[PDB]
Amino acid sequence: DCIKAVAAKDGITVIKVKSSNKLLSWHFMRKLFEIFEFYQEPVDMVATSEVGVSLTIDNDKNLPDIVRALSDIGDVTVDKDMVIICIVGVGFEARIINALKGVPVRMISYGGSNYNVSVLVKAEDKKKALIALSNKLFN
Amino acid sequence: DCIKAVAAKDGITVIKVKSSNKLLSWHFMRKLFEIFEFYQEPVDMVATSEVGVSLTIDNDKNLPDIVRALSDIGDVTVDKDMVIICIVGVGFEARIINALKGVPVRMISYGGSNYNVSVLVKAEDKKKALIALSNKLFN
Repeated sequence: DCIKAVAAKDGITVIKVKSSNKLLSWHFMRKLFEIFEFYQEPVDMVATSEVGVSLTIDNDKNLPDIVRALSDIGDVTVDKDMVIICIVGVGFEARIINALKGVPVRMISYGGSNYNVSVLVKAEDKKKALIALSNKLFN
Repeated sequence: DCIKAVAAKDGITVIKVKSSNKLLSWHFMRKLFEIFEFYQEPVDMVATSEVGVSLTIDNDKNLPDIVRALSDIGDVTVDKDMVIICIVGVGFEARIINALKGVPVRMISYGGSNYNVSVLVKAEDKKKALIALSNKLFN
């Protein structure tokens, strides 16, 4: 398809869980996603590390019960009022990310099933980020 | 800590699973990680999308049984002989990613628990990618 697009999704919460040292990563990741399953929460973005993982939820109705449950498998921190921006396009993804050079970015994900690049920013940086991505994607 | 580092991990396999339309994402993600738990496989990088997810394993001993099991919850494709590169450092991550402008990249992940940027490339592009990242990170 011959499509270029920029999309923003507001009202996002990011959750960071640093796994307990006691837990083997493969058990930790299953337990983690099982907690999100229980509360029927879709996750738009995920990024793992050696230490732990950050992921998003699109509503906070169940947030306290989710943090409570997660606090059993790791140390949990939360940042509210975030925004997911999705950019739909030979290094393309590098050029797009490079347009965000001047804006703080909390997460980046590329390689799921598409050529879409996903980025998470604070609400206060949404406009700056969208303007830079629109100018680059559509020039 | 006042540390800059570049690290490469060889012998990686990437698995792409496009979820069955029948399945709600939150159930799909738990089932998925539960299959990796059964086979005790750690996952260094993950990237989700609307359609489905891509993830890595560091050995292929259990690969056929994993694809077999996953084929029940989605359409599965696999690419072997990959390499994970980790770069440890106000837009820093954008500048680092921008050094890969000329190299094909299969995945990018940033935001797990660190300021580390993770990238997945084919074995044939390891040297080019490492040279570009070392020059940028260490100049």
